[PDB]
Amino acid sequence: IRAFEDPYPQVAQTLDLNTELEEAAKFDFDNLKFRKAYFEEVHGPLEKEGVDFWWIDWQQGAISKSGVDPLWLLNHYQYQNAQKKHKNNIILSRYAGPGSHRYPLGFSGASVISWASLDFQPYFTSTASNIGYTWWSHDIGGHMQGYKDAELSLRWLQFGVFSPINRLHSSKSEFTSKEPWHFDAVIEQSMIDFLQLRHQLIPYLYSANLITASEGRALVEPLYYEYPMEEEAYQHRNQYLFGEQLMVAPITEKMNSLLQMGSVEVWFPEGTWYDFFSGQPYDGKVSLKVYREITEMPVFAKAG
Amino acid sequence: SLRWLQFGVFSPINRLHSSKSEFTSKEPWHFDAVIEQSMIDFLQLRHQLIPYLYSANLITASEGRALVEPLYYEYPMEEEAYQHRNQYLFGEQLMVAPITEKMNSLLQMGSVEVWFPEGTWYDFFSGQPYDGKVSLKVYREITEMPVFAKAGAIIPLDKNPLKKEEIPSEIIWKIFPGADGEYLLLEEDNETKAEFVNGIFTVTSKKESSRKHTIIYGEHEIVSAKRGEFSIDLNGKEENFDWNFSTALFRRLDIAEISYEQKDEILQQLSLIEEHEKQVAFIKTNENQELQNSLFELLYSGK
Amino acid sequence: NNNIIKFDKARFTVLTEHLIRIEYSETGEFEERMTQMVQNREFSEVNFDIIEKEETIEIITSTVHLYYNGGEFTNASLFADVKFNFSVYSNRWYFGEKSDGNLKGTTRTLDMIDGECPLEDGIMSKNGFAVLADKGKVLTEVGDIAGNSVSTIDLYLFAYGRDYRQALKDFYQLTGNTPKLPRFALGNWWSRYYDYSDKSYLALMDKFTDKKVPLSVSVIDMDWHKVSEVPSRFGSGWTGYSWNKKLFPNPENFIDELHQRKLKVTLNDHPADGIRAFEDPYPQVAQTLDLNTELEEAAKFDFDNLKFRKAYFEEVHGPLEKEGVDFWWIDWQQGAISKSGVDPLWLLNHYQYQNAQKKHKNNIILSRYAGPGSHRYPLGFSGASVISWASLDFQPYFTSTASNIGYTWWSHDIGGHMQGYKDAELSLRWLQFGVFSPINRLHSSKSEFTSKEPWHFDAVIEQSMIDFLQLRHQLIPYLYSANLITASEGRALVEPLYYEYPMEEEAYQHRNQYLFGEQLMVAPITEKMNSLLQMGSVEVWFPEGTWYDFFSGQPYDGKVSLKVYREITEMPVFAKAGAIIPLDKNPLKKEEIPSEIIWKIFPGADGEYLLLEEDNETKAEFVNGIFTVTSKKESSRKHTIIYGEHEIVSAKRGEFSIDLNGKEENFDWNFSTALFRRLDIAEISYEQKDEILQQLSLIEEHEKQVAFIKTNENQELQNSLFELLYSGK
Ligand SMILES: OC[C@H]1O[C@H](O[C@@H]2[C@@H](O)[C@@H](O)O[C@H](CO)[C@H]2O)[C@H](O)[C@@H](O)[C@@H]1O
Ligand SMILES: OC[C@H]1O[C@H](O[C@@H]2[C@@H](O)[C@@H](O)O[C@H](CO)[C@H]2O)[C@H](O)[C@@H](O)[C@@H]1O
Repeated sequence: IRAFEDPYPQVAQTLDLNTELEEAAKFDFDNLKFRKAYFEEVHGPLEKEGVDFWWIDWQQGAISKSGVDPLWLLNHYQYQNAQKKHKNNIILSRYAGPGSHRYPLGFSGASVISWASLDFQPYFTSTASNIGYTWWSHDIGGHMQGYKDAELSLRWLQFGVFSPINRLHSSKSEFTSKEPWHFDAVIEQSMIDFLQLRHQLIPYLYSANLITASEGRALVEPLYYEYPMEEEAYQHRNQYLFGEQLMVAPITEKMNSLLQMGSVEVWFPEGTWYDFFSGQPYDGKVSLKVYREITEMPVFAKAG
Repeated sequence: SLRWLQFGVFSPINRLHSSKSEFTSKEPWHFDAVIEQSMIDFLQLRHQLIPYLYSANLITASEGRALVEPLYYEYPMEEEAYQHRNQYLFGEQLMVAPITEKMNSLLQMGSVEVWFPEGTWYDFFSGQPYDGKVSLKVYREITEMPVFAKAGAIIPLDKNPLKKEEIPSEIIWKIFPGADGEYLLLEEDNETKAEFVNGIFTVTSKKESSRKHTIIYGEHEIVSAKRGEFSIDLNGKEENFDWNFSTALFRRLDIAEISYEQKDEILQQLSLIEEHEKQVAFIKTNENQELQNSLFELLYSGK
Repeated sequence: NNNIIKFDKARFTVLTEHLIRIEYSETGEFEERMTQMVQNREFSEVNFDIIEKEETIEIITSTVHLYYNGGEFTNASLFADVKFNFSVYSNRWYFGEKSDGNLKGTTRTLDMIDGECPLEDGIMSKNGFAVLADKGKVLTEVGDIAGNSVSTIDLYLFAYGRDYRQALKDFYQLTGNTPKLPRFALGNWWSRYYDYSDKSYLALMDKFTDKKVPLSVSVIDMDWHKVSEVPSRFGSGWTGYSWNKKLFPNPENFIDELHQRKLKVTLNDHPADGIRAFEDPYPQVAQTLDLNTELEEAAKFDFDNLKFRKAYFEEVHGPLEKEGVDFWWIDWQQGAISKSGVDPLWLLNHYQYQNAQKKHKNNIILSRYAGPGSHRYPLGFSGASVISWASLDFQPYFTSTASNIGYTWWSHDIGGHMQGYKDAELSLRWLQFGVFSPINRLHSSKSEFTSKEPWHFDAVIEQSMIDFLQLRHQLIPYLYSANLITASEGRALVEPLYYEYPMEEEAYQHRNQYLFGEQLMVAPITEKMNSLLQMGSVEVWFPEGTWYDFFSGQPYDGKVSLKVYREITEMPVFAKAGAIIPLDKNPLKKEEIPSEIIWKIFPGADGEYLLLEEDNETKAEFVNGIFTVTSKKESSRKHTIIYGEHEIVSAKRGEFSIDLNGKEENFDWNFSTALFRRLDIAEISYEQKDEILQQLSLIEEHEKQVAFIKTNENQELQNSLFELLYSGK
């Protein structure tokens, strides 16, 4: 909190700063008086204007005199402080090491906008369950740099809708808005359909959320949680269970223009499986390349 | 399919036809929503052009002038009139340069090298201007076709192309500002002269009728559904189309499948650099050679 | 001591508003002695503010907040925020951590480097701060190594923002200014790793004369001494201090012959095997150092040892200096190991440079870079670069970036040293760069195939190399004046563009582009020509203003980034409107200072040039079209004036003024002539040549000429034709 800030006079009084030398209240989350002034006199007036929760966007390193990562101090203390004004409140912040699942939500940050980034992200998300960090929020469509491809944006939103959190976000570019009507009529309508589907899924998501909290079961599981002895459960990195009733195989590669369809190799466990959208059936157990138009996503449900 | 229909609409006859395949129907709704809507728009445009076509037809029959002329009929001594095989005059008021090559996916636009004869030319759809004489690569999205009109062009259009009626009950007179012009609309049982002289637009006919005339002067509808012969002074009215460099630049950068850093730098630099010659020098450094030509078309129109 | 603050075990010295010394001492004693790096901590008093509490201290200057929270220096206890917004969150220094932004400095050598190598940091940062750690030994008042500093951490925080020239000036105040070079150092040097005889060396020097190539320096490489004649029991012949008597039967006579030709003479010295029992000076060194001669005990190289250094200077170098050796080429490649912990290369450069001043005023060495402050011992010797386009393409960037750690007299092997591959165009481009570099020393490997003699090459390459070699001597007045400005004002001859244009992004995007003195901007071509154009090219950033090609007068309107094309015989060098460049009219003439100066004036603006010389200062002023020349002292010097294209005044003596408002401002350079020449040399279709010449002649409107070239299927030909249209606009 530097001397030009609206809260500076109050913080300066609380922390006995030299206002005529414009002494800054430097960031110091090791310091109880700094933390109290930050929550009460910096955040407090903004919460009184109606701010519901904090997006902690920390990128300035792991250094403190205590040896505790400032990101851990922020997530631990801000998450606790957030519970004062709202029941079951959240933060939005980067991962701060094992146990930092206690401070949801995860914020993965400034991914490069590319097919390669999207192709990593389902694997990244399900693998995080292996250290109990089950509420990653990715920038849906990618954050910055990279390149334009409306199909990439649409595939990324498909994944997002079947991810822990569906937060559309972008860079300072005039050219990277995630608004559906940025794109052509086909892309726009498909994005609107998937965005509506996210809200249709809130009952299922909220029920899974209460199961994470009470039973320690992740919403997104790698295949090997359910099928630990099946070699194929270790060979489909981007394939996952989504709650207990759905199995997702996002398409994360640009379509084959000769087919006008993208594809992904799906492992179907034993049993009869149905495409969640079309009812197309599949007899497990089998590994089978599946093809979808850019407007359609491979999501499957078992008989029953 | 869409590029072929664009050409067809600006050809002597617009007959959709196909093979015995289950897969080759020319129905617009065979295709996706973007292609369908564009095909419907071009199919409606064909019927808007029937007055112009029927008048040209009577000129073929009576005067021996083709509807579709190679450039060298009008410009026999211009070498460039022999170097643009697919470019043609369509009646006396329009010049067509169909795009007949698959789009460049990095630009999301197709292109054609256009020869612009001497004079000031306007895109018939957008009003984008071009100073002739020049040979210039022009870029269009798959939904847009290069069709051009000179300053002073007057093109009649059927206002009600869906309406079943032997002759139009309403004509739109589309006028391109910047020069005098004239158009004679020959019909089954009439002749109607539209004259544009020192900014005065006059419509007269051999026989009287209940036909309602609409006037569009550049961008703006000036007269709606006026009956009978009349004259209106357009010297007072806005000559300029809305088409502007900045809007067109943003749209081309926005659709392009290129790096966002390149989009940001081009938009910033072309906004900041004031001198036209230095804007051209900036785009001359671009590593994408086709993007250079696309940006050069916008700078040439905005010069 | 107002500018000195102690807190806990630390000491802070506010040297300038933008420079703070930071020390730690366990013993509570802090270091006042000079170090290998630091020669002077006397700076004028400055104002700053302190916030001192029980547990913390904050020092506040116009540009930085320095914080210390007590205890040992860590990334948490010692850190600084700059008062700039050049970045969003790279504005904080943490002790012991790296931040983004450093514009780099230099490195020891280009030995064995093909193209790029990593550089050390310099004191310049785009984000406005840099830390220079002093890890060196303390010196005595006379400059011997005294041992370890009592300041066990000793740092300099630079917070100059993008005032790079002031950062460098204050670095020279802290570490000592660069000394003046002698004028001879700025001419052409001849060198080759080749077993010349006295006879064949003098024959080559006389061939240079016959060929109209001026030289200032005759280097004799290691085959001057015994090599194959060294018995293998002693190790190799690499180190030597004994003339090969077959090649040099009378060394003093041979050096007298080079001196009669007005050449300065240096010998290669490989010091690392010291003075072994076969050497001519060994009996004297053995006596001085009490060596066991019957066991042939070697005087091993030991620059930590005062008696070794004295025997080296007095009894090894001394007899060779008496034969006429003018200065030493120290060629050290055998590592950084000594019992003192001081790099032997630093000991050599420090002590040899000092020793060189005994027999010659403003004498030099030639040696590799020995770390920050080693600018005090010019000249830099970059060494054994690989002969390649990649090496040449690195070298302008390398040279201008070195100014960021104050090391402004790099001498590169012009044309590259060794290995690599033959390409006469590479050799010619490398010489073009060399002529516009700090030092122009031709040198090569032991290959029979790598001589840099111009007449090694074909008649076209030979004539161009001769022309550039003559141009180097024409530029000696300009170089010598810039040299005196380095020594007195701390301004580098070669500056990166961002010294003059710190806020222009394009000044950071033209790595090989540089200012050369204050009147010229150089963009060397460092890529093989496009055979379809028969021209090489480089993207040039033209700052605001009107610029002229220094050779052709081709004009360019800044600000613009523009690809420029030149034949292999021509180099992109530019001067602003109002530039005044002195040239020696008689570059082949042997004379201590020019008897005649050409004043080359670029029309279109006011200008000024100060020619600093050994015993004079001469001011050329161009103000409202009036050109005036005045000097402190009078002389018989004859002044020639060239105003744009035309010689206005020939060989006029004394001070004078001439009005040039009446005279032709325009160069002859014209679009049509240049277009014809580019089309004529191009290896393209004659139908294309015909069409381009016809269309560009017929089309009147500039915008439509550009539209015509925009349709060309040859993308590089478009850019070449666009350069001509831009200049002709
Ligand atoms: O708050 C603005 C954004 O800040 C962070 O991302 C920055 C990014 O958008 C761009 O400006 O680059 C910098 C340097 O890499 C990033 O720090 C957050 O990650 C982002 O979510 C914000 O929108
Ligand atoms: O004194 C002879 C040369 O020695 C050094 O370069 C050597 C080089 O020419 C070749 O022989 O390879 C060795 C091993 O890499 C180098 O040490 C100097 O760098 C050079 O300037 C001399 O001419």
